[PDB]
Amino acid sequence: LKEKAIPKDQRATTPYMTKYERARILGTRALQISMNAPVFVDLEGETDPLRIAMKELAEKKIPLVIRRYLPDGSFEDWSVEELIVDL
Amino acid sequence: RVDFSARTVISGDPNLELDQVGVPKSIAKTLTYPEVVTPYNIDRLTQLVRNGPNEHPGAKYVIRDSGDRIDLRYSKRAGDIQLQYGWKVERHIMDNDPVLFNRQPSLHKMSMMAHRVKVIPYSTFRLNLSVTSPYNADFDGDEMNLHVPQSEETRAELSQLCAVPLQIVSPQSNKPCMGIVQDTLCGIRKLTLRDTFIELDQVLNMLYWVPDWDGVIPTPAIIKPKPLWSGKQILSVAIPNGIHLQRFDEGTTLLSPKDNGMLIIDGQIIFGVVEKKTVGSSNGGLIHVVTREKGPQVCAKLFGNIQKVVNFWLLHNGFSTGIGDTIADGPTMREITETIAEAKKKVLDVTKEAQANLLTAKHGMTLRESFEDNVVRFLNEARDKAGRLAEVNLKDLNNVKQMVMAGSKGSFINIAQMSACVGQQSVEGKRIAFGFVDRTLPHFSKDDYSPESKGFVENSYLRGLTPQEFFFHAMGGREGLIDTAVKTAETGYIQRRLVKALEDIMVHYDNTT
Amino acid sequence: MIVPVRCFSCGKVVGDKWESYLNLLQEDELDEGTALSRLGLKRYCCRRMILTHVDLIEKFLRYNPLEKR
Amino acid sequence: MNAPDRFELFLLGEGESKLKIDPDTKAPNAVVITFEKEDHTLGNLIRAELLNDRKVLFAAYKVEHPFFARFKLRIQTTEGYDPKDALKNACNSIINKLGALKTNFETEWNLQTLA
Amino acid sequence: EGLVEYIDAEEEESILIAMQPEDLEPAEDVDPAKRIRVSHHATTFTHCEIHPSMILGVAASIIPFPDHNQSPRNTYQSAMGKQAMGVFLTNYNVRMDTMANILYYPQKPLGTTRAMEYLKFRELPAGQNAIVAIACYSGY
Amino acid sequence: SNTLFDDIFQVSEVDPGRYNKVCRIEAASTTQDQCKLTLDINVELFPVAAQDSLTVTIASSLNLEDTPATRSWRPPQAGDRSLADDYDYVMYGTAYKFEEVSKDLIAVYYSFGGLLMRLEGNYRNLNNLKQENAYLLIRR
Amino acid sequence: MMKYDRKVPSPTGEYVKEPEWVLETDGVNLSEVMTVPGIDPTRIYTNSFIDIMEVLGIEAGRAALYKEVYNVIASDGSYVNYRHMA
Amino acid sequence: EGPQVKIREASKDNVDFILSNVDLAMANSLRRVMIAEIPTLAIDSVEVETNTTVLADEFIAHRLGLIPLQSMDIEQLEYSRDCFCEDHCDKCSVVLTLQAFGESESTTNVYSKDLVIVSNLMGRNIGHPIIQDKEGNGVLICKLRKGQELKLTCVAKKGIAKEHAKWGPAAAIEFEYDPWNKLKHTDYWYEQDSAKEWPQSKNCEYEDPPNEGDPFDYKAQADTFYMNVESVGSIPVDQVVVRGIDTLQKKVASILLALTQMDQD
Amino acid sequence: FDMGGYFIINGSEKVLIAQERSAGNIVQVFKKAAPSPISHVAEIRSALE
Amino acid sequence: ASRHGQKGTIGITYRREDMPFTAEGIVPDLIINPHAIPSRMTVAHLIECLLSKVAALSGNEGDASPFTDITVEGISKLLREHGYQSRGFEVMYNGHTGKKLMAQIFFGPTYYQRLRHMVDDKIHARARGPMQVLTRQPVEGRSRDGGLRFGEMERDCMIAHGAASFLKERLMEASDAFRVHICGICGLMTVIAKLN
Amino acid sequence: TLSHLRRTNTPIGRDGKLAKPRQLHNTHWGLVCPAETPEGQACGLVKNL
RNA sequence: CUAAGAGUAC
Ligand SMILES: [Mg+2]
Ligand SMILES: [Zn+2]
Ligand SMILES: [Zn+2]
Ligand SMILES: [Zn+2]
Repeated sequence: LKEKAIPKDQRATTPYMTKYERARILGTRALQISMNAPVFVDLEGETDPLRIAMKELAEKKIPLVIRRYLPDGSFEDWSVEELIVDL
Repeated sequence: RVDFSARTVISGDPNLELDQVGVPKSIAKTLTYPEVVTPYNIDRLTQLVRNGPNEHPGAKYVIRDSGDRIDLRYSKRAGDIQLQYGWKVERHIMDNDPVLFNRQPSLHKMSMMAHRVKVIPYSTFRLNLSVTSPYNADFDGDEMNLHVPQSEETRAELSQLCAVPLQIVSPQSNKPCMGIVQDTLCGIRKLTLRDTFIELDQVLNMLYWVPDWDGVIPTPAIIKPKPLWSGKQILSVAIPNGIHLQRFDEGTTLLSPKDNGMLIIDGQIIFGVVEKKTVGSSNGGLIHVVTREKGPQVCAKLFGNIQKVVNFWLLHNGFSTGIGDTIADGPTMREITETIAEAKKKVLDVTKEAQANLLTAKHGMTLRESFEDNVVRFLNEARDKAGRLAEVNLKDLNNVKQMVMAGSKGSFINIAQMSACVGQQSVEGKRIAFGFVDRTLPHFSKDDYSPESKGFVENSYLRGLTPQEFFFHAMGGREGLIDTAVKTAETGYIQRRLVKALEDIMVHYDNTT
Repeated sequence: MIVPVRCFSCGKVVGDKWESYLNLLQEDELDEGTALSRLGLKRYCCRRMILTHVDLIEKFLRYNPLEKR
Repeated sequence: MNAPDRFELFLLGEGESKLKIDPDTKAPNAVVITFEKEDHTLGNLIRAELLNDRKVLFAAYKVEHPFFARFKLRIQTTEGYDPKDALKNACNSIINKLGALKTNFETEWNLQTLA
Repeated sequence: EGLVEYIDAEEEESILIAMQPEDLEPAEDVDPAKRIRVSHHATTFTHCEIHPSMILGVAASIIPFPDHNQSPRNTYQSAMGKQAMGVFLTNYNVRMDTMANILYYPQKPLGTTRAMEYLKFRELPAGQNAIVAIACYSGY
Repeated sequence: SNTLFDDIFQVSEVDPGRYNKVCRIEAASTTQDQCKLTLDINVELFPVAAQDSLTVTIASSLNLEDTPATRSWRPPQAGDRSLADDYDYVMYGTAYKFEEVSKDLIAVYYSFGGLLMRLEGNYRNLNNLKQENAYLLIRR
Repeated sequence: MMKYDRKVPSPTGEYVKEPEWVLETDGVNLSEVMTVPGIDPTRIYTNSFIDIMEVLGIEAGRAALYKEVYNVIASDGSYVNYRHMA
Repeated sequence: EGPQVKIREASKDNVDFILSNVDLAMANSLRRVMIAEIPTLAIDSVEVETNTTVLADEFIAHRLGLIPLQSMDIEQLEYSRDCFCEDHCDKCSVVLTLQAFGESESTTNVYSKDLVIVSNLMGRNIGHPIIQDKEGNGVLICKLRKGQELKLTCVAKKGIAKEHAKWGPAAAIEFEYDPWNKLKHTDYWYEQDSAKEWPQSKNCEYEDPPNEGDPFDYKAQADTFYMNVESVGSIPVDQVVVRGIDTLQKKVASILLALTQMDQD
Repeated sequence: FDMGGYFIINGSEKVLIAQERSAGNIVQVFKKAAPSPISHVAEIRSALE
Repeated sequence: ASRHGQKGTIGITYRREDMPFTAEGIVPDLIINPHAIPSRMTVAHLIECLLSKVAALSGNEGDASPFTDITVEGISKLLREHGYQSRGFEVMYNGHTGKKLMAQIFFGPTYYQRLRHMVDDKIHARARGPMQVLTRQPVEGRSRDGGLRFGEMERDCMIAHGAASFLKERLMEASDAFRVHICGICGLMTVIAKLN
Repeated sequence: TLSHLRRTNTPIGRDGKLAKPRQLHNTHWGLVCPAETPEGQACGLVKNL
């Protein structure tokens, strides 16, 4: 795994979050919220887990990282904090 | 075969949003979604459990953490159930639930888009008119299927990846796959004509019908001696602010003598009759611009607003069609008959030349093939000329002409066949063959190559077909039906093979495929 | 089967004009249009109700009753 | 199977009222009144009588769906004029006109000898 | 008495037939509404059609004005009239069929063909005369 | 509020086209030889014949007082005073094009809700027109 | 023999409509036809992309295959984005 | 002062009149109310004791529910939904009974004159089936072969045509305005000349024809409607119009009442 | 109005569909395709009744 | 369906007061869309409507035999003799407001068949129910409370959407999910697992 | 019932991809209905007198 | 269970 892990200083993937990454991040976070995970943002009365996760993503309080797998087996770790959600 | 699925007949609903689907109440009571009990939703889940499974909205099951499943039928005997955090309430699907919606001959992705539930009190699935084009679905008895996601991850990705607004522009040909169709498409053309003026009482109702109307009455195009609004001016309310579109048709200038073309500045229609080229599923049109400038949600809202206002105006204006729309006046019918007779005379002259062997064969084919090619070309151009005469005769108040002009339904060939001349009947790309010995029917003599002998139908549908023309037309129609039945199976097989071949191709993170 | 009680379209009672219609066709030798006009059926919605009726009940009555008392 | 009962077209349901008024935030001095178990019959009449009023700036109605018997009527009047008062005046005018019509028809019918 | 004859497809190869007696047997201002017909410019006929409309079958003989229609539409109606609901027999009350569908008030067509009174369609109709408007009324 | 433009024109042609309520007219100014007008007019609501002398005015507002529409249109109360009282036919529209016809001639395009107007003349008297909303007032 | 009309850049700059004579042939003998003097060997084309592949190469065969698929797709006037057929 | 009425024809079952000095909305609302808002009596529940006929039980029930019944005093009856009885009582229903036997060797026609009112009417004028033809036999309900019997009991409640069309008293209502098309509310379809191809209405005799040279009158509104109300027979034709006006007035008054009662809370 | 023409087998009404076939004792000549070594075939489906 | 291949389902039902009406108070039993007419070219539908209108007015029976000498012109002349517009158009009024419709409506009697396909024989939904004995998958058919086939090309469409987890949930959690114990040395399911 | 009692079937495969047996032949004039065929895989193969 | 047939929407 030491050989597989591309060091953070020379990642060569896009800094933008893909549509599939955003969809899975929202799904995963909404599923965790539905199972009584602690919330990292203040709620303004919303009760839907999906929109709670959307609010968490809007201000980047989701503590997950994407492990993007290159076709050779190597991977790059991009935190949700540093991924630019342009879409 | 999977669970949590429904199937039933579909009906259209102009009063539904683009991404909504109307779900029958009994179907909504049968299908359920399991919702995890959370401090944020304990009260409403408790209320649904109290309501029970026999009335909507309500819950059908309670899945305890121990795995035991409390059936809400026969559970009222035990009394009220106290819910604990971490339990599951398997409850009826309510409004605004993401559901996958499919029509079975599913040939591309846009035939499996995701809708929002709207519970309705009847036995048919209800969907917007515009979304029927990607589904290739009519309302002549079509059935469609419904799949309910059963977890938060599937629900989230179904709403964020497969939603109807996200599929407006398709990758298949980089242009929108949904547009304005049929009645709305015809009413939008009738409404935006320069003649169309609206009085105050109807303007207020049309403005109120637009859900996102900002609440200001636009100044009328005409102020004295009577306040009148134009159709373009009221339709412009639906169009979002900040949209520019400029298309130049054939012969249009900056002034539009024919009112063709299209100029929209800042969401206001400066000029141009709105028709298929603007609000259809065409590249560079209004739908494409709005969805590439404001986002898919605003475009779906545009679909809804346009449909609502145009349907209201057309409801209170009216549109019909009848037998009188297929009738051309006397001189036009005289000219059509003259054209047909002249073309028949030309065919007779060519036949006379061919029978005298004075005809010279085209380089690359036999004499008979050249003769048949000439005859077919003459007859086809005859039918086209007669149809053009008939189309020119038709007035602007003609209903079939109006539908063709809007692009909603019909074509020039339909007008030609209904009014002027049905034309030349062909089987296997050739004229009607000699099924009998040297003749098509036992009512003709041997070796008859005349247009009427080998399947030219010089009568229109209005005038009616003679028995021989009727039989030849039946032969042509049978050929068409057989071709359709073969083509559907062949395309299905080819599509399966192609999909199996390419299923594993994917774009990776280094941009390679 | 048997004459409908009311016109489908407008709701005019036409169920009592059947035997009179048959009598006019038979006894008075009137044609269908004059007979319909004589009974007061002026809208073509009612005229199609009476004119196109097929009285199948007679065929049913030709069979012997299942339960005869 | 799924067909709703016909009496739901006119009988008020349990827990709902004939009228409900909501202030409109789009424009000043504007309200939206929801009429329950009503249809075009009342809506068109009320709309026309309101438009006859001189201090009513805006009056419109819509039946959002044919399935359900209810409609929404938006009213905006000039400043210092309660939209509820405009609705009251419209209803009063409608009632007076209908009463005069009934009286006139009765008087005209009583003059018939071939009836 | 030798007034009519039976001909099969083999013998039909060697005969000349007249479509209608009036327009083709006797040696030949016209209504412009009438369809265009030809005299065939030949007099050596051996037989005559009893009626052209007898080329149609049982299901197609119900269609009104089939010659003003596109042919696939006629095929569709011929296939779809067998699914029409009506009275299949008058003794349905004494039969235990697996499934039976009956109209309350079958009505004979206002527009009827001559060949449908040999099919007993007026006696056992399978539809009703509805007042139809062709209009874009409400968008539904 | 003030008249941005005012002139007297003589109508040389009225073209109904394919419409029944709208006609396109061409008019030549009777004072300036370089100013000409093309205009769509609702003839049902304001009949116009050829060889008719029309006073045409373009204004930025209708109120008699000078400028101190964003406010929603309101039906005219009794006693309201506006410039339209002096004219017979008032339209409201937006300018959508300014064109340099020549060294001195310029053209301005207006659209009143789909009714098109093109006004052409030298810049010495059409300079008041600018890219905004305007009222067109016509009297006979 | 047919008369076609192509777009040739004029010496003054524009693309003008220039007509040419083009030979259509039933049957394929690409290897022998290509070497016939008087023709343009570069521009010769064939419907049979197998012959194109076995005479010109795998890349030219791929180009001919794409062109044939595109002709099929656009025969009825439909338009498909390039990348799918590619 | 207000809406004016002048009636051309008065008959037993038709009334033809002119409704002038009134808005289009008011006339259309009155027409709609006459169509589907006037209460009427009609058979609602059927108990079939014996049926050996050739018709199905619900077939005969559907036919019976469509039989018009007298509804002159229907305002005195109460709806079954707002009555304190269990299922049906004398204060909210009328009980009829049909009992026919095929004792004749020929076919016996069961008409609606054979319906017998069983429950006491307490002096009201409701319940009796409407008889119109000269023979005296009402609607032909059924037919009986020899040896066939039909015994049944009907309960009739009051209802409006919105709940079911069997409670409608109004038949077809003719409604027209502006016969000369002076308001230009229609654009006439035509081939050569729209005046020749469109037949003139019978009401054109009651208005002045257009002068064919005058300009279009853009200030003219729609009034002076021509209407014709037909009666099925449940209530007299004049009562149809009068009760329609009354019902519309009641609806508007109920709107006022709800507004005032929620204003005081 | 029943026309008959059907059987009743185990209480079920069964109808025999007409079956189309090539006529017998007729000499038919057919051309054959290029790959086959025979060019034309003349055949008779002889049958005795 | 009419007798000319014009099949269709009921979109909605309106009461009499809401349907459009002619000046004689006649309301239609059916309303069909104009757009069904031009592309399908069923002119016989319109001709038969006109003939049926004339026949209902005059009391005769309409001869709609195929190859007779009956023209639209003669039918229109007969209709005009009855006091109606010869081409079958009528001035209709909007049912909601009473105002005249700007367009005149083609209107008349036409023969319709009720087909055997009704919605109540086709509506079907299933959350959970009987399973097949062999494959432990839902049974087939609405008569057995079965489940809908999630075919191959449906799976391909869902792949194209990119929704992996929804496809997995469809194929496992909704149809048949079975837990099995496997060895580590060998990959076979020959593991005796006494869970108790 | 009538159309069923007058039905003829041609036993060619029904899955075969040849279209000539299904086409309406000229000799069918007056013997089988020109437009009364099933519309699926039995189009033209199933005929009516 | 198997086999067969009639279909509905493409
Ligand atoms: Mg369909
Ligand atoms: Zn009627
Ligand atoms: Zn009671
Ligand atoms: Zn092992």
